[PDB]
Amino acid sequence: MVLSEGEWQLVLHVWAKVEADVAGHGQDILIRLFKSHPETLEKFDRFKHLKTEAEMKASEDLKKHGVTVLTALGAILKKKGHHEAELKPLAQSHATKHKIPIKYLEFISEAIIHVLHSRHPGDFGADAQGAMNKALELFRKDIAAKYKELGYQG
Ligand code: HEM
Repeated sequence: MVLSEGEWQLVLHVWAKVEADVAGHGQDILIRLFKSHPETLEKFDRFKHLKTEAEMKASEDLKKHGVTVLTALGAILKKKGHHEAELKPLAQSHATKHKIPIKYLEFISEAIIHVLHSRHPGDFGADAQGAMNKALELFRKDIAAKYKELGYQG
């Protein structure tokens, strides 16, 4: 809810490692999300027809959209919680157009933490993970607040 400057630096130190291969991370994150939570795939009319992990990895539009995800997320994270202006277009389209429940943001957050671990075994330790979780929690909480502002979600 408030992160220390140290936790923010951990988050941004890790994020520079994402920005080194945004496509790879975005792809992996989306695939982890769809594998571990197939219900989220159904929300993508563009991808719902991708079934094996092998198909997802070969979809360049899935990879493109991972880039879309992560660059939007990275913009937010670089604001270190001063992200109201960035969240509202995101909350607006995910509440009202995509109709994404906040719970699915929790799933993709777990997918992010997981993919960060498999792509950075020695870099993503307990501290950075604690920090990244706080930052994604703050993100989720502020998105949820923005949902209710738009009059949405339980
Ligand atoms: C870190 C969390 C997330 C970020 C930063 C993010 C960001 C974005 C962005 C930038 C777009 C493109 C513009 C827009 O439509 O708003 C998008 C589209 C979309 N998002 Fe997300 N999203 C996140 C989580 C999720 C989750 C978990 C789901 C569904 C389970 C979802 C469902 C969708 C859908 C269906 C679209 C339209 C996709 C398409 O055009 O094929 N989002 N998202």
